[PDB]
Amino acid sequence: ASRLLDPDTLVELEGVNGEWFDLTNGTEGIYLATEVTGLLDPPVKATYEEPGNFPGARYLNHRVLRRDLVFGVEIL
Amino acid sequence: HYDIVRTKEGDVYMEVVFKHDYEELKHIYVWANPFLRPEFQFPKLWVMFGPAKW
Repeated sequence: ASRLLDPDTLVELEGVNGEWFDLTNGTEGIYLATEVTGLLDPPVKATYEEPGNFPGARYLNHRVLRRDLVFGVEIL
Repeated sequence: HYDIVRTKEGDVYMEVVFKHDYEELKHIYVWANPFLRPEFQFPKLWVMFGPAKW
């Protein structure tokens, strides 16, 4: 089959004063740039312990960390 | 005693601390007269002469 991949994805920011930015269409002259880390799953720390002098390790706990999100905006 | 410790990096463990059986001799007192009431202790010192082991 033949197909253009043009996703429906809309990205908007609402600021601390209630002003808005469309980062997809750029009607405020601002666009999200080609580098994003920290969308999708948040970071997790998983903790394990040694079972004494025996094979492997045992699961203790896991914790979701803060989401550190790194991106750029292109400003015309 | 025993400690249950949770560290800031997430390790949880138990530590148990023991004293050797020698510690009994620190919780035993040599009475001036073992055979009498503590209300009446004569002679005033326990004193014994002999070979050190005995």
